[PDB]
This record gives sequence, C-alpha cells and structure tokens, in this order.
Amino acid sequence: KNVPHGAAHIKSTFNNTIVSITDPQGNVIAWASSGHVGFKGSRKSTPFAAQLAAENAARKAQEHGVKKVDVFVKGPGSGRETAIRSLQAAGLEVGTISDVTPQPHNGCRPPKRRR
Amino acid sequence: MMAVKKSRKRTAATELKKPRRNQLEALGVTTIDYKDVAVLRTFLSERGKIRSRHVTGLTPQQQRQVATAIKNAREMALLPMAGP
Amino acid sequence: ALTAEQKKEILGQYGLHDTDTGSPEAQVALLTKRIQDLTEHLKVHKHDHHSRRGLLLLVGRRRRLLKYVAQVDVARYRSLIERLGLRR
Amino acid sequence: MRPYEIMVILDPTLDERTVAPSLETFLNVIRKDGGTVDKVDIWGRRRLAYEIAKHAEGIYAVIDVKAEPATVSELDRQLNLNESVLRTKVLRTDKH
RNA sequence: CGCAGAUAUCAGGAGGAACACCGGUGGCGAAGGCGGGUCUCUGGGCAGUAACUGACGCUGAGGAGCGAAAGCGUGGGGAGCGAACAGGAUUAGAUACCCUGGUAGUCCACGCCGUAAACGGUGGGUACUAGGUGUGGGUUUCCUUCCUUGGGAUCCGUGCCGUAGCUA
Repeated sequence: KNVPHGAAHIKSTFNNTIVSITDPQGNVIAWASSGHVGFKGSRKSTPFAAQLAAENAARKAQEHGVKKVDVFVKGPGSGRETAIRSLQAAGLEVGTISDVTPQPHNGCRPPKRRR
Repeated sequence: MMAVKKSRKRTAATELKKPRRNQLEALGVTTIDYKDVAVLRTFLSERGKIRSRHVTGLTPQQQRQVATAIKNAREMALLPMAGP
Repeated sequence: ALTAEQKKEILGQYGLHDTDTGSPEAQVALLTKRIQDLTEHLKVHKHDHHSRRGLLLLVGRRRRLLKYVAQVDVARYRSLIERLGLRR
Repeated sequence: MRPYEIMVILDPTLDERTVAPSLETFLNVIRKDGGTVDKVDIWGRRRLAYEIAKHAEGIYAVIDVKAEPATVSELDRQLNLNESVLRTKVLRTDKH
C-alpha cells in the first residue's frame, strides 16, 4: 500500500544505530541499520554511519509515499541529531520531537564495573 | 527604592527571596493532600520529577509531606508520572 | 497502648493517693501493665527486636524499684508483690 | 472512633444517577456499628494520569467515615472484591 | 543469537527482585543498619510545666540477649545479575582482568553459625574549660507587619575554622 505520514524510531547506542519507520500505530514499513549499509565492527558508531543509515531508510520511505514523520529517539546516541538533520534534509518533515529514553525507577539490577 | 538587605527604614521584613523561601506554610497553599492536584503540581518540574528543597525553600517536614501527597496522587492517577 | 484512662485506673488502685505518680508502687504497676501488653504483642510479632530491647529495659527499672522498696521496708515490698500477684 | 478519607474510583459505565447509593449499600454495615457520621462527595468523569484496563477517566468519590479499624478494613475488603472499582485507598485523617 | 524469518516495532498477557527524581557533610536507632504507598501493633528520643517519689544512681568479671554480607538445613519461587563451569580473544604461557552463555546463591517463611577496615581505627558516665560558623528539632521577648533562614536568649543533636592546652 502507501501511507502519507508516519513516525520514525531512532535507536542509537554505543555499538550501532538502527533507524526504522513506522505508522503511528506501530507497524513498520522500511528500516535501515549501520551494519546493513556496509560498515562493520566498531566503524559503525561514528555519526557518519548514522547519516548513511537514516538516508537509506528515509529514501525507502519516500519510495513508499511518506512525507511527514515524527521522531522517537532512544538511547545514548553518537548521531541522534546527526540522524535527525539528515532525515530532515533527505525529504521529510519533522513533525514532533521527543526524548523517549527508557528509564527504570530503580528496578532490575545492572551488571558490574569494567576495566 | 532600597537594597535587598540593609534597609533600616522598615521593620525586619516578612519577605522571601532567592536563598530564603518558605512556600507552603507562608501562603499559596490551602491543604496538603493528593486530592488537590493544582497546589501540588507547582512543586514539580516540567517532566514529572520532583523539585529540591535547596531551590524551593521548604523545610524537610513540608517537603516530605509534599512528596508523600505527590506520590499518593501518582498512585491514584490524579497526576501524571511519565510513561508511554 | 497505655492510655491516660488506664493510667487513671492504675493510679487510683495502686497509687497511694489520687495524685502520686513517682511512687514505686504506681510506677511498678504501670510498668507491669506495659510489660504484659507488650508480651502479648510479642506472642504474635516474634521478630520485633527493637521492642524487646525496650522490654528488657523496662524490666530492669522494674526490678530496681522492687529492690529499692525492699531496702526501705520488706512489709510493703511483699504486700505489693502479693497484691499484684507477682512472684518476686 | 477513628476518622478516614476513603477514596474510590469506578468505571464510567455506571452513572451519576446511581453513584451515591452504591456506596451506601456497603456503608450501611458501618452505619449499624458506630452511628458513623459520614460526609460524602461525588465527582467523576475525570481524566486519569494513565489508563487502567482501557479507561481514560474514572468516578472519584470521598467517603469521610468516622469509624473503627476493623470496620474500615472490612469495607476495603468488600470494595476491592467488588467487580467495578478501578482503585481505592484509605488515608487516616488523624495524625498518622 | 539469526537466515526455520532474528534484532527493531506495536497491543495484550505471564512473571519475581529493586523502588528514579524526594535524597543531602540530611533525620531515626545502643550498634549492625533503616527509604514505592496505605493500614494495624509496638518502641525509644527532644522540648515546656517542672505537679510527683526522695540518692533509688554509674559501671560491670562471669552470664544472657542482639548482631552486615557470605555460608548451613526444610519447603517454595527463580526475571535480571552471577562465583564455579564452558567457549572465543590478547598472551612467552593467561586456570585472570575483556566478550558470549550459565548452576548454586542472591528472594520469602522458619531454625543455624556468630564472624568484618562490626572504623570516629578514640570504652562508659558527670562537671569546668575563648569564640566564630553553617545546618536540624522544640520553646520565646524584642522592630513587630506581627504573614518572617527577621534578629535576640535558652535546651538538644549535628559538620567546618580556631586560641590556651596537649601531643614523637
């Protein structure tokens, strides 16, 4: 089918960054990721790799018929605002911006300390 | 007209300032329950968290009953916590 | 817990006159009441150690008072024991 | 005896026309124990902070009972076992 | 781990530990130690009057009781974490730090043991012995509007600076 407006879920972490589209209902249409663009290993946390990922996923969205997009960003992101700017360049209207970051109210235990 | 301090023209005033404030007991507050959302939400941040005494001005007595009523309000859903 | 009316009861019955409060007899009676009440509390709540410490303290002061009373006059000591039904 | 502030939330499927007596049906059991002077308010259809069982609003109410602890805890047992309440709560009006 | 359709995403449901901001040289407790909320049962503490009894006080060999985490026993429960254990990897070799998985255990009930940097590394109790300084609790006259870190004075508890004095 096709859909004119949706949202975009932007999960940015230390070792990767995956940026997918969705209808506001939660059904995805086309996604892209930093390792899938071609990069490998630790190369795929620098925000240039997020530029590339967001670019490909947004152009798929255009191919499906999306023009205006919300954004829901999640995680420690080297390229959050990088990805957002590249999305807003590559043919999208950023409707709404949010910091949806899953915080627990002092819940489950975390792992130990590293060195 | 005068300085913030060292104004011997007047009585030692009943004023609240940047460091000093006593915001519940003094005025602006009717009664301390979870049922009165409007007086409570003023003592929060924009995003649902809770303020600190060193910014507000309250004594621990007051801050803690405030926090209590806020938290009871969150459990009766009169007042929002942050969730999807 | 120990209400003012329970205190009135004890201070009327074992209290020498309707005003005395510090007297050994009255003080022992109040502490014995408190101690039986708390013992019944502990029958159920077996882990309230913070309360058992208070119990041991109140028992300490109670034996102190009984012992002072015995130093003073054995007659009144034993008559108090007999009246309260206690053993020691 | 002791005072309280019993809060209750019910589903909007019920109606204001029938709110007040539904409480009374329970409260009679207290009323026939202590001559329990009650002072009751009804305000509902209020939006919530977050959905309980796919509900956006509820029926709030404040039943200031002046009764004994056994009876209020029994009332809470009844209220919770009822099928309509979303929540309820019992704060003591005295110093604790 | 996936390519048998993962991760991602969205609705619902199951679940069992820990309660973000409040929350800190900050309060309580003899000490260990104590924070999601409501109820119930109970304990000590401070202040004011100082009505009341009239030295009953202080300590305490032994003794009894309490006492972190780990460990033990019986039952249940087990999401996350995770010794041991397994594999990958750096390495002279790495039975270790790193990564991926993971058992007991951590969790509740009831009985145990009775140890720690259980540290203020200063045993307890009472009094005298320059102050200044924040900060917590309850009293109270003064400028008093009398709504106030108002200020003053007393009581308790707490952290920093500082003479005498003491100390290698």
